[PDB]
Amino acid sequence: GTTKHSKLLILGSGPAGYTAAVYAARANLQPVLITGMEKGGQLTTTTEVENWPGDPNDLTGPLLMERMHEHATKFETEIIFDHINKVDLQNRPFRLNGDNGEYTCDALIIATGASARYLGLPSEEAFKGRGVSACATCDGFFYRNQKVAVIGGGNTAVEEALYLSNIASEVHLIHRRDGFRAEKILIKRLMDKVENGNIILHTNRTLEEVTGDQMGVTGVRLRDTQNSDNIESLDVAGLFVAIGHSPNTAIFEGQLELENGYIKVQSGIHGNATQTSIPGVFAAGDVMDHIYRQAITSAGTGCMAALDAERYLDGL
Amino acid sequence: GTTKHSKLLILGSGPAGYTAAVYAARANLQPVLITGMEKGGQLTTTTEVENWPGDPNDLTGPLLMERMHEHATKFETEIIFDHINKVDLQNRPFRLNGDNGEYTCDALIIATGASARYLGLPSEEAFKGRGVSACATCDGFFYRNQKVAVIGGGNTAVEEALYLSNIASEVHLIHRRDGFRAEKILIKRLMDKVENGNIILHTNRTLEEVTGDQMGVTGVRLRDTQNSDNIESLDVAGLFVAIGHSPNTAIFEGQLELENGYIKVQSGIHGNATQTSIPGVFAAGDVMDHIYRQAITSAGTGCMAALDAERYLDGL
Ligand SMILES: Cc1cc2nc3c(=O)[nH]c(=O)nc-3n(C[C@H](O)[C@H](O)[C@H](O)COP(=O)(O)OP(=O)(O)OC[C@H]3O[C@@H](n4cnc5c(N)ncnc54)[C@H](O)[C@@H]3O)c2cc1C
Ligand SMILES: Cc1cc2nc3c(=O)[nH]c(=O)nc-3n(C[C@H](O)[C@H](O)[C@H](O)COP(=O)(O)OP(=O)(O)OC[C@H]3O[C@@H](n4cnc5c(N)ncnc54)[C@H](O)[C@@H]3O)c2cc1C
Repeated sequence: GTTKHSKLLILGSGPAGYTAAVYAARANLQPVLITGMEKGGQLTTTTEVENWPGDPNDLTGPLLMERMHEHATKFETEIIFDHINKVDLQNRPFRLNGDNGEYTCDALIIATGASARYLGLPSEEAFKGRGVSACATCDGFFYRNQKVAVIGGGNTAVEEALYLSNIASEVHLIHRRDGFRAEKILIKRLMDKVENGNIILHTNRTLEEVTGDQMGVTGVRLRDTQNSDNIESLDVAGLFVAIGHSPNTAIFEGQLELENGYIKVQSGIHGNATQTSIPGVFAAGDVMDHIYRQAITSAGTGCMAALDAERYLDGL
Repeated sequence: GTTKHSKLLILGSGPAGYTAAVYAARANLQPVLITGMEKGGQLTTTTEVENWPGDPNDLTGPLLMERMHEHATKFETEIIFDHINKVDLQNRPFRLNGDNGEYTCDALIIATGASARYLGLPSEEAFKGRGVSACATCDGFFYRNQKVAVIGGGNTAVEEALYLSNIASEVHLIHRRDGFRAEKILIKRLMDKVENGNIILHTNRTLEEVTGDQMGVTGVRLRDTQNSDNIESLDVAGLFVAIGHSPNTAIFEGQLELENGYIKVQSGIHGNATQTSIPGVFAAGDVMDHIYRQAITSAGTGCMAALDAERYLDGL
């Protein structure tokens, strides 16, 4: 059973992980990065990306990540194809257990992500990348002035609808319940846009199927009500599934301070912003950000973690 | 005298400004961006950039910014060539005074930057981009295993030397004073690396000239001591000028909360992180970051500001 030790170990091969790698590599820290199951993170599950600063045209999640990876390898970053299933961050050096073996480190950067949960329907699965999306901020502008649907029943859903109501010509919010479980402000604003605006509520409804053509989503089928099989079809260009995300932090339960599954970082404006509750352990990307959730913000925090780790490893 | 009004106004055409523009543009906020004197920010004053995530090869500050600008224009961002010389953020809408006219806005994003101050020497000026640099994190790896010099006498200088001492084969810290005015920890660590390490102190010295060849810096000339013209030449591959930066915040004095010239933002992990002391005014990039100072971090905060402004303008 192998036990490998590196000064700096990075977890995750998405934007956050790779950027942390290039900054640590160009800092001469000889970083080791564990890719995780999904090599490339969430971006590999997407098509066109037109909000990455500097790439106005022809970019895709896969292409961006391929470039990220190449950049990381150019600086001799040691890429290990594994996935951590257990850790002990209460002892030095830190110990992480994977499938290919165990790893130890003096400084750790967690960039494991927080992927979105979907409905699990076959039709929905068929339209992913071609109409079905999980991030309004990412694909919303594609549906500028077109009818759009958002399905969910909490803050995440209402937030998506609110953000889409200034971009789409219409926003159809769908939920199985009669009401939405979101914070009072969002509910008031949502109702303002409903009472006299861009939003059309579809409560007590279940998404039976996502329909469309060779180009993308063209409709969505809803049913249910109350003791009646009342069905209604909606013409829609896009479906934003907003039922929630799953921060990859199970392995960290009882080890780090978490907030709704997210790793809590020091944040602030005085340095050591990616620091977790444990001196020497840092977090970047989605796993520690539930507000912006962008590749650029993820790469920014990835950069910060590498620099924080550097200063930490240098006793500063 | 013209008074133009836009829902959202962005100040600065560096990474932070442009990224904020693409995120606001793709948010359908129809942003107006005032470029400032230096169109493109600090990156235009540089050559090779190999720490921008996704661009392992052939990138330059100018090329990155040209791409940033094109991305911003692709989404119909209104670019105005001006520079703000006065503002009033205590009234709504906000009022900013330029040279081409006055501007008003419902939400403002400040991404004015914080450029580095140099020594002002003719030789130094001659070697900028070819040996003389102002950011270790940016150009340090270029001098991996080579002799390097850093000139300054405070935290910024010592920090640069410390960061370079794990990358360069030698680090020559130069200052006109006998000691360094930095925080105790940095001084202890600096002395550890001096007593038994990578750093060679050159106190009570003045940089008389930066010398080099068609490829770059090859040396640096020092003089002074104490009542004696004692001169000493040093073979060095790079000179990092670390005497300080100048946050472009004069116009904001008495208007916003500042910290050593930097605009204080709310920060945190619960959203509205780029918010300044004034509801509706946001800051991104160098002007609000004196720790990382990277294009990627600047673009990240630029992204956040646009999203914070969006949520603000939407009454959330
Ligand atoms: C539909 C959709 C489209 C998108 N397109 C865009 C877009 O246009 N623009 C944009 O800015 N963003 C886009 N995103 C990406 C998104 O913004 C993410 O927030 C971003 O990828 C997060 O980066 P990350 O590095 O933090 O995490 P992730 O990309 O999620 O990567 C996490 C990495 O860590 C690994 N990992 C997980 N658990 C472990 C473990 N235990 N051990 C080791 N490794 C582990 C994973 O395998 C993976 O490599 C899109 C997202 C969605 C939902
Ligand atoms: C020697 C050197 C080399 C560099 N190369 C790299 C590199 O390889 N990698 C990297 O990550 N970073 C590099 N940088 C850039 C640096 O990291 C900066 O921190 C980055 O450019 C900051 O982005 P910004 O958008 O906040 O500000 P800036 O780029 O400084 O831009 C500020 C903008 O706002 C404008 N402005 C200022 N005042 C006003 C006003 N009153 N009204 C209107 N507009 C105004 C300016 O004209 C300018 O357009 C380098 C820096 C230096 C010192």
